[PDB]
Amino acid sequence: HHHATNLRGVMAALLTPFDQQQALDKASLRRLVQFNIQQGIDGLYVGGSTGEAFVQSLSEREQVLEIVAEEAKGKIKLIAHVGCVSTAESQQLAASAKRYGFDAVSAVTPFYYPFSFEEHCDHYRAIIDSADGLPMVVFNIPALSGVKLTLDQINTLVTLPGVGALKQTSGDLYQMEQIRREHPDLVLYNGYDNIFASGLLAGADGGIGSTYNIMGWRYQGIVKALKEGDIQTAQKLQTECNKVIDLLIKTGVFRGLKTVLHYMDVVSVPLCRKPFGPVDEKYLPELKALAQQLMQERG
Amino acid sequence: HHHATNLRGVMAALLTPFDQQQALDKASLRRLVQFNIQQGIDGLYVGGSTGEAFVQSLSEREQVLEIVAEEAKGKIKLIAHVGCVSTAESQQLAASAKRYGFDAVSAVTPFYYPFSFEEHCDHYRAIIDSADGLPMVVFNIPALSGVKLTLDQINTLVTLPGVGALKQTSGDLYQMEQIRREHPDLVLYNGYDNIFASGLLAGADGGIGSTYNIMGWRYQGIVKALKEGDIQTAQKLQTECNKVIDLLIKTGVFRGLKTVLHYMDVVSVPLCRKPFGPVDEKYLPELKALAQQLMQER
Amino acid sequence: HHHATNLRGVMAALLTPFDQQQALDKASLRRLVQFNIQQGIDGLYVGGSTGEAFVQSLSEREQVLEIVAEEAKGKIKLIAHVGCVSTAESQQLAASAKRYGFDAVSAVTPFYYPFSFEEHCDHYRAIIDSADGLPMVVFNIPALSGVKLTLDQINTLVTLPGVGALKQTSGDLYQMEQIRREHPDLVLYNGYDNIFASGLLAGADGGIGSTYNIMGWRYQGIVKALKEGDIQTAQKLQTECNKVIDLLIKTGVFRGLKTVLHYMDVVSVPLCRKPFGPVDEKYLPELKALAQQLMQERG
Amino acid sequence: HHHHATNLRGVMAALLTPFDQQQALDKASLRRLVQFNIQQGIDGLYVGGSTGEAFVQSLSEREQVLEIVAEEAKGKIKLIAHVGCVSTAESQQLAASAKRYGFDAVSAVTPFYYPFSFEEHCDHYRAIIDSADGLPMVVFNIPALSGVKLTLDQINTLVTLPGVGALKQTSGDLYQMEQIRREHPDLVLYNGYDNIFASGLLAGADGGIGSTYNIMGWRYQGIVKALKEGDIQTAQKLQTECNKVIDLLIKTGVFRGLKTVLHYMDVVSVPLCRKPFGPVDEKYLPELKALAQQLMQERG
Ligand code: NA
Repeated sequence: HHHATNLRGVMAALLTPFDQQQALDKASLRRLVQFNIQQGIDGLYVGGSTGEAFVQSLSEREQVLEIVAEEAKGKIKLIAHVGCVSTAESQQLAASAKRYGFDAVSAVTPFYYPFSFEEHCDHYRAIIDSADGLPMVVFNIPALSGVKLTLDQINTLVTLPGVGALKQTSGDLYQMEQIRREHPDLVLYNGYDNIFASGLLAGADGGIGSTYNIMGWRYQGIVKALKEGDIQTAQKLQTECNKVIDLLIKTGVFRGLKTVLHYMDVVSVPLCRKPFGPVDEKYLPELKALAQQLMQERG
Repeated sequence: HHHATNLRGVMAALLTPFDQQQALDKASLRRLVQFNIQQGIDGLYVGGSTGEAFVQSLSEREQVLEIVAEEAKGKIKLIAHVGCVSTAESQQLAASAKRYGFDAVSAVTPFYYPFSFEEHCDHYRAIIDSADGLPMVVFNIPALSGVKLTLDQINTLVTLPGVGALKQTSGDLYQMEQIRREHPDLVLYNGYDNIFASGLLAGADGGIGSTYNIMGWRYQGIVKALKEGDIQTAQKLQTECNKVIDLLIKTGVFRGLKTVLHYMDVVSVPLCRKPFGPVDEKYLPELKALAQQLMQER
Repeated sequence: HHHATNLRGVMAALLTPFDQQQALDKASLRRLVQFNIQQGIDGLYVGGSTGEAFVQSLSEREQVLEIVAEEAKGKIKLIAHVGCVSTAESQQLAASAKRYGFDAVSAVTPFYYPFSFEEHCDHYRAIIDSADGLPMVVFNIPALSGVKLTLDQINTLVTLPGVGALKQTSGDLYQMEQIRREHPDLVLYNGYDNIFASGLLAGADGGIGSTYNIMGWRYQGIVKALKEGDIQTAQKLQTECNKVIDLLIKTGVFRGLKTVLHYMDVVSVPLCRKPFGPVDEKYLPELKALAQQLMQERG
Repeated sequence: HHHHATNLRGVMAALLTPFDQQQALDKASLRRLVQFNIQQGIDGLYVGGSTGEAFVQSLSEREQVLEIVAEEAKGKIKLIAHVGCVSTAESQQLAASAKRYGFDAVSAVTPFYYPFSFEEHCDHYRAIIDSADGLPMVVFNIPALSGVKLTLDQINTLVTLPGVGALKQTSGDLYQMEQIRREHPDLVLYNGYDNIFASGLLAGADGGIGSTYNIMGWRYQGIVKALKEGDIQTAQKLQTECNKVIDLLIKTGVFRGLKTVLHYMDVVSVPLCRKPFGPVDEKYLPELKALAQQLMQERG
């Protein structure tokens, strides 16, 4: 796990902007990439859950990977989420990620159909081979995937040849500590933004998160505060993050984030893809106020 | 609901054969369609959960819909499962099902991302529009979808304009009865094969199932027995179906089914798509013996 | 199992009447026992889930067992639910059931604290020892107990020396069929009233149910109709039972039943014990109308 | 009411109830365990809780235990009586008894088994509060065992009932932990899962109630201090040592493993839980004895 240590840090789970006809909005994607770099983010996690991967075609997901690499390769770290239910499809996205010069690939535990643990392990093996050298970030998100891995099973996955990190989207901070205890050198990303400070204390050494797109500097502020033993500042920043998260949960998180970014002059049209609907108009005053607040706070 | 009455019956959830390279095996697909037609199956449900929809592209799903319509249109009923997480993707497949002359379309409640009930309704409304006259079969499968609709929510969905049926893959036979009581004319498909008899008694007036591919006549036999008041034959047949289902659950259902069909000379290569693995070789004798038993029985 | 064949039938899960002071109402208990007998019920299952076992003391449960045996021993079948979380408490009730001349005992899988399967097995063995020759009815109710028995585990429990039946309060009618297939002679009570007809069809040979207190003849009617191949009449009866169950679920089932029984001049005070509250007054007209309908139907 | 109950803040051991081989109460070992806890420097004891095997005891047994603990500890450390039963009337009896014995507060688990409406839960707590005759109520939320899943809104209503001065939050949802602190700045908020104690405090907990505090309470104390002084590394090291122990205890069964460690520490005569809990698998006894030896050495 030592080789992949340059993957440690705070990485935004990049949103995929759409135009009014729900096609990819390439100009807004480019601006959002640049907006994240200018915030001082360590990297981008592209085509993930937050990226609305599972309502895009492989072709569209590739177009997005290619554009992000064009804008950001060499400036920040780049992780391509290549995960599909199909292994073969995941491998195609892995090969493309390699071609575009990504630093690493990532795959959600394949979902919908129940698979045996061995079948999961072979899935990751195959994607790792297609990534042809790019390390794998295993992506565990039980609340959405329906896949319920034991600690022993997680231990096996994260020690597969070519695995360099775990994106742990789980609120179980006992397990977060257990994972850190077993794997002292493992890059371990906290996946739920609303427990970030507590996840770091448990053992996570960074994070990948949707809300980083609009306030990534706060999460970097929590990392700094904890490393300096400034517990009060860490808690205060986490409380501010959670105030925002409360609102985003009310509005719908991806579309709420897109709407803030629209008022921040980044995203032209803040729609998610159907069957996601639009933000309820009653929330616009609150979201506008948040965009104003954050713009004044700055990166 | 009354207008869609012609959709009532016992429809097999068609498996999608693949070749050794995991591409679509079009020859085996054609054989399976005809194999089903010969069993006296009322129709086919194509590109569903059982058809491994969610490890195929839209193009692959379209190729399958087209071939099945070539083989079966006019002979039996054809339902196209067009469901995707994306609404726009589902609409493309609905349009394609319309072009190929399917009798109906169907969509699973979109999964993975949580969607509000209103969002689910709009999803079905959009797919219905794109189906341009083909009635919609709402597909409820909470165990896999993660979508847990209330009875009131189900009632709203199945009364949207253009909805002609519910595929109810739920083991809750109280809810099955409540649906039937609220919608006396609704075509109501029992989705779990291992409770088919109890499902019909509860209110289903037909079924859609994976195991119908190898023993569909047994389920038609349950419908017949229950209509005749012959409880003991119905129970005997269900018990027999469940003996097979016990085995298929051990082997893995889709791949075990394909393996039985392989031993019946229908499916050339009995593989599911990765990340599904192969059948454990220890089960092959049992699957071979089952193939023999069923061909003899037919 | 073949020796317990005399336990086969449609048994009301007897409600435990209380007064406005929350005390046992022993006069209403006797009256309810006689009411069940007069309606032609096959037997009673006493101090169960429906009997509000888990808000009574062992002494109270014993007093209720004693009175039911006085009122009904030798006239109908009597099953004592002796189950508690504690094995020793369960054993005291089992010994008392034996003393009062019950025909069998029953125990819910002990709940709240997680116990190993072996611990559940030993629990049933100890209670069976104390029952001193009364057969055990294993009581599986996963929705409330939180105990999630596999088919293999159920097979082991129901083949313990001294088990003569399973009360299966589960909506999984594949499992119901599987149990019947594995145990051809086992007395198998359907526990969810709203799927009774379907449960019999899957392989149950009787039932234990709360609603049998007000309309047990309907469930008897379903068993008869299915035996005679009159599917239509079995369905019609199940539908009428479910119309009633819909209402009872709206009002609260045990208190709704007690309220119907109050309007039938059987139960003096239709209260359950705290923390159960009273029936919402808005529902009283429907429950009175239901009582009047059922009195008209039974004659 | 929250500000009033500030004196209840701290690290409180969830007291085990010792039994003998005939499954009777072991009152001598109970007194020993109380005195053992006081000698460790625990802030207080939570008596007759989930850890205390409340739900396999009678009301009389539970009262006997409450009375003895008060005799041994009243005035020396804080005393919280867990009086919760499924039955409201039963819980009230225990509440009245806790008041007679001079406990500092009562507590009740959300009543379980039978589904109750939120209004019914509220009335249950109101009734017990009335019977506590002035003792603050500590609401006890443990969704994993109770099956009661309260919304945040519902929790906010419960913790602001007249008479409520604390929440024992046995939940691993540290977003909810933070939300509760944000809504109720003065609420006494006990972290309930020992294996996330440090992270729970960071999220907003201001103390805890825990089973493992019986054998290594000083570590949890040490975590509170380390965090207060901005020493993250010691807090993490302490939590890690705690989780190494908790790993073992989960393997062995937690209550019986803790009792077995206490038996090897010469505190508890017979390390049995009540049936249907079985004994510790004998293959684990070497590990539990070694653990006891380690902790004795660590505490001197
Ligand atoms: Na209707």
